[PDB]
Amino acid sequence: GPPVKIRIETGEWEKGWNVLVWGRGYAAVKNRDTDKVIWVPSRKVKPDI
Amino acid sequence: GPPVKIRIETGEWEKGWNVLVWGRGYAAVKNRDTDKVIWVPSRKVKPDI
Amino acid sequence: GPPVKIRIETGEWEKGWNVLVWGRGYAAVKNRDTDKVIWVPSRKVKPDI
Amino acid sequence: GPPVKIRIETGEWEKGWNVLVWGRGYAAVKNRDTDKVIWVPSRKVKPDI
Amino acid sequence: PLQIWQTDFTLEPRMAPRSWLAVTVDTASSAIVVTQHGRVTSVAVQHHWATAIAVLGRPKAIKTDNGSCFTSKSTREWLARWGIAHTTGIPGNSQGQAMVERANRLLKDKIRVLAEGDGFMKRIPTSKQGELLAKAMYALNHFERGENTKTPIQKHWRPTVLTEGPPVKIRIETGEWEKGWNVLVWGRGYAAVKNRDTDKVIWVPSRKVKPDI
Amino acid sequence: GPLQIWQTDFTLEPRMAPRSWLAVTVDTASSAIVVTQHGRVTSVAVQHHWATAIAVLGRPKAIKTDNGSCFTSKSTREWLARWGIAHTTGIPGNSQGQAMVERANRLLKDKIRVLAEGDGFMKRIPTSKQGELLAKAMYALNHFERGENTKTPIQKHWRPTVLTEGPPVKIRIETGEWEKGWNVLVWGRGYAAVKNRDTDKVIWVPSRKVKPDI
Amino acid sequence: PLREAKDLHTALHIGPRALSKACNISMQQAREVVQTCPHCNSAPALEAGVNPRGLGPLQIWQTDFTLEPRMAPRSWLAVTVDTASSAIVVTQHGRVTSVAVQHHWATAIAVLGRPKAIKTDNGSCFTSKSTREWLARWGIAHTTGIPGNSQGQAMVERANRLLKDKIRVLAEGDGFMKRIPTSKQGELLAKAMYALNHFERGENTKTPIQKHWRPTVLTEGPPVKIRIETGEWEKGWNVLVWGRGYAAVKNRDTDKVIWVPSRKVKPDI
Amino acid sequence: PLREAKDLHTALHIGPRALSKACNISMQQAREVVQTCPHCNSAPALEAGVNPRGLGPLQIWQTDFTLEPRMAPRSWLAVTVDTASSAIVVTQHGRVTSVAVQHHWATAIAVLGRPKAIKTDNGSCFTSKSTREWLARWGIAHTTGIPGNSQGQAMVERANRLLKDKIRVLAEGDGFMKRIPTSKQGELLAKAMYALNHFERGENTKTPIQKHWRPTVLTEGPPVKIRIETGEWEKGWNVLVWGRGYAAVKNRDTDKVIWVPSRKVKPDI
DNA sequence: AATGTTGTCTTATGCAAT
DNA sequence: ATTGCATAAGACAACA
DNA sequence: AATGTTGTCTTATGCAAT
DNA sequence: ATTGCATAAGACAACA
Ligand SMILES: CCN1C[C@H](C)n2c(c(O)c3c(=O)n(Cc4ccc(F)c(Cl)c4)nc(C(=O)NC)c32)C1=O
Ligand SMILES: CCN1C[C@H](C)n2c(c(O)c3c(=O)n(Cc4ccc(F)c(Cl)c4)nc(C(=O)NC)c32)C1=O
Ligand SMILES: [Zn+2]
Ligand SMILES: [Zn+2]
Repeated sequence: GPPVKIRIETGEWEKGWNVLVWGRGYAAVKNRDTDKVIWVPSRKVKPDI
Repeated sequence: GPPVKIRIETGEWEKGWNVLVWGRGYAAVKNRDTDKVIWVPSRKVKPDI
Repeated sequence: GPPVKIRIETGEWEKGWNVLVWGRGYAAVKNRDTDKVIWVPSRKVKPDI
Repeated sequence: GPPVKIRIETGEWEKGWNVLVWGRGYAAVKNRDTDKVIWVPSRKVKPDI
Repeated sequence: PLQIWQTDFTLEPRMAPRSWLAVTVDTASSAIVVTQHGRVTSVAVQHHWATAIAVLGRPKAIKTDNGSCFTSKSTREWLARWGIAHTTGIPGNSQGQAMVERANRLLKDKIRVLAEGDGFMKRIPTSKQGELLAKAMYALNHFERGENTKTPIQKHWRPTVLTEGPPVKIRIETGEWEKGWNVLVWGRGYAAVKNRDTDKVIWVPSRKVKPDI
Repeated sequence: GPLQIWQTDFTLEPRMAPRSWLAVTVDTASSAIVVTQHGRVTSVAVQHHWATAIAVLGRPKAIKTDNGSCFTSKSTREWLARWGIAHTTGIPGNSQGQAMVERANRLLKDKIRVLAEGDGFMKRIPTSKQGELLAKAMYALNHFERGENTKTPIQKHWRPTVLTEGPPVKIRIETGEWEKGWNVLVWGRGYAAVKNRDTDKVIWVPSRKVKPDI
Repeated sequence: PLREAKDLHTALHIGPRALSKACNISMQQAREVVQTCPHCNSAPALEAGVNPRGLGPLQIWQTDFTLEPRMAPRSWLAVTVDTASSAIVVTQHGRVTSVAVQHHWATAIAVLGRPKAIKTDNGSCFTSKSTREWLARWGIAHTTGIPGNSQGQAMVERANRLLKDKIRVLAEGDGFMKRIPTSKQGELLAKAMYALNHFERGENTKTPIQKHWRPTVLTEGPPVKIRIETGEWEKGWNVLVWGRGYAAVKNRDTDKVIWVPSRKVKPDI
Repeated sequence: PLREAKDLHTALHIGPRALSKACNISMQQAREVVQTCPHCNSAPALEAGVNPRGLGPLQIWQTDFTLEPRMAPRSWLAVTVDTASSAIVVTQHGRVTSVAVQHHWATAIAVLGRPKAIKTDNGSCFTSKSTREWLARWGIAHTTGIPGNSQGQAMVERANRLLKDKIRVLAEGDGFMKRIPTSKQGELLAKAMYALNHFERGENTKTPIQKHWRPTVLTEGPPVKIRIETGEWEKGWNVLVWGRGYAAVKNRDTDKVIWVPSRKVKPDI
């Protein structure tokens, strides 16, 4: 998975998640360290580098 | 991922990259050999054949 | 505020109105004798002399 | 002054207010009952009725 | 349709405490509406047709009996406000109430059927009354009764499925606006339009389109 | 011309414990004085000083100094080369590489005390007021006048004027000919106001109808 | 001379205009020296895939809950909207109990019919065992949006805001500033019902009710040009529906129907 | 037939389009029946006068504090901007105490000169007695925005965001992911200062530093068309400065300098 | 798991009349 | 042509 | 008491070459 | 005329 930054309720852009599947307007991302999948809308994620 | 030609600072359009990843102002492709995902801006890619 | 005349449903541009606070959607006029403040649309009004 | 409706930190829009001084981009507003003046940005007030 | 309606208040013990049941039925479609009532009141009278109007529309006339809450000034003023024609009748007349007979029979039949179907015999749980009422409503309105070739809904609404836009005249190169065309999609400044005969779709500027008749 | 040669040295100030080492950077063409202070005479602190001096004044063309341990050390050398500034050394005290450094040093040493007696500090100002004192001294030395001319170093350094006209632009005339002798005033959207350089007459003109002159 | 330009960007991270003006450099070299720095371009591409919708009536439904202060002590309301026809069904309850949703849907069925799928948020009683079992008994689908954004149900949320506006308008036009008497609750609700469903809204020439009972669907859309995901417009599809907001398109060979924003589609020729 | 339209709006609050379509009426009567209801239009006029700015250099200044984690253990920074020329000066401190505020200003004063006004938010130490008396001793004004909106000082906050972006770019472009060693703090700050002040930002052709030291001001502006509050565009004033965001216009007889939204002015003739 | 929406409002445009 | 109008196009908000 | 700002990015457009 | 380009116009975000 490629490296993206996702928002959280605080409003920052934390780094450390690979996206697994790409919906039309959704995505599921896996953390490097806590290696877990969470579903986030497409309009809430941006990559790094 | 369909094959795509990517761009380097050298001056050439090199092959061997399948876009897993498309965004509005970039793409992230991954090479068949190195199997490494890198975020490349959309300007630096074009279809492979 | 300067005196103005307001538009009435009857067809009278009655006098005795001076805008106090005027917005871009409507105004806040007050009478000279009763001295009561009402909000009337900006196309309900017309200045005096 | 004419009655206006002001937003607060919650985002609501409460009644019981009147404008004393109308600045170019500011306004001092005045409670209907408590009768206390505070200032407020002109973009945080909308009129009444 | 939406011409004449009937109504009546009927008892039933199984939905205590709100055992009072209100009915209203149309003529041309025989559509039903039912509302619970703790007690028959002229205010609860108001509550019924308001719900009935929303589901069906505004009829042209209503006929009923001389009920106590059917004849107070509140109902008369309300119906005058909505501009609907009241016409009272004998509490039990047939020349007036005529479809409410079948309405009450079918409604009681369906209510008994469902109340015994879901494992109840004498008292529906207070939280489960509206369930049974809505289920009976849907069953009696969206399903044909007896020989009926159409359910009440088809007669009442004529639920066809058209597939063509309204007739629209298009600006021809001579400047006139030839009718017989129907718009298909309203895009950005461009609306795809077809000819009713050639069946050809053409993109045309939004300034060059206006409806027919 | 301004901003051609700089000068630098250190100065121990016992009145300013414990950060008793002070660095001074002086322009030659304008005599603008920039100072920053560090406790220990190391590299990193003094390149911090040079970076601050560059930020406040700009990028010079050459820096002359002594043959101190750090002044010619590697770190400084490649730092300056990357910055692209010509280093220069000399006799540690020569009247050429340190022609104005000592004059600036004595001026500063007079000013720091003068202010210390101004606020009644004799032996050592507490660590709180050191930066404020340095800033006040810098303002007094730079923007004011201690010579007998009509140009402060700031007036010497930046060429401070108050312009009235925008850049000249060659306007296109309705016949399609470019035409210089016009200077824009206001870059409003769609329409830009341009004034005839001779008649002082302004006119509103479409954006694409004007192009910069020369 | 771009060697000093590269050094300047590496040690200073300067914008392309100032780089061009500070080293006698033109458009190109300024660009391809400014994009070399990874730190200068991180964010500016955030995808926006924005497309919930159904096609025909009684296919996709949405539902949420509303806290209406004037409706005390029965404040909670359940609102259901048909995505294809924008018709609205609401009911008044006191608890968020699953039984309330049971009743609200049952009445919604009685007025509009049986839909196919219902989309809703993961409410405390929406995914309850009894609710799911009863829904399966009725035999209709259920699909929860992403757990936490009350934004995938944007249709029912906007309908909620509109209903709140309309009901407040009616209430305070009837002379009730703070709350409505228990007597008038049903009359207000039904009047709002009739005002909303049976009268067209905004500018569309179609009433929501006769939109529902007399829907129009195109069996073969007109040719259009499509911003296919590759980034450039492509020729050879047909748009099924093109709403004010967003649109649906159909392939000419695969016959796939997808929901895409209206910006992605422009008319052919 | 407007009597039934009036009844329909009064008891139903219907939009003008539906009222026109449902009672065989047209534009006008539908309008002046829909605006009779006070409930059909409440909010839709929210005034927006958005105009802080100074005219010449060293006239108006702004200031705010910033919490920068990379600058630990001295994370707090004090940022000052000259509104006329958009020059920036930032100084590092460990506490938000008044003494730190004292230190920051004179350092900025020694670089830009002596201003006349310093707008700032009502910080716990900006309004401190020692700060006030020391400022009066220096002898320049002090104005505070409305107590609570960190938005009337929008220029210093925007420059704050820009400075934080630049310092982040410099820090993580050198190999310091989470924060900065104490040995790098000062040169990072100095490089950040040099980058913004002595180089162009965006598309303007005038460097901020030479804007400050070599400013241009028009002694007489060109004729413009002015949305005087009277409702429409009045003819007969001249604009002094017209920024991309917002502008200032001058009277021809009253000689009044006013900060006015840029949408309220357009060129004359 | 599974994606913003659109009524209301303001501004702009063009034609038809004057 | 100048004014007004009829229309279209664009913009804002808020909903646990 | 005392008011949003603007760098960055994106799309649209006219010219210049082809 | 077609394509491409150089520029201009407009949109977005975030600062305790
Ligand atoms: C009393 C000491 N104090 C502050 C209060 C705590 N505060 C202080 C700030 O610096 C900020 C600040 O920067 N922003 C960021 C911001 C938000 C919206 C905008 F439009 C813009 Cl221009 C800036 N917000 C707040 C705030 O309180 N609520 C949003 C704030 C501060 O120094
Ligand atoms: C877990 C049970 N649950 C909800 C969580 C608590 N929730 C529920 C809601 O109905 C809402 C809701 O309506 N809105 C309003 C809203 C805000 C922004 C938008 F874009 C749109 Cl469309 C709607 N927000 C929230 C919310 O969570 N945070 C703002 C919300 C709910 O039912
Ligand atoms: Zn960079
Ligand atoms: Zn109304």
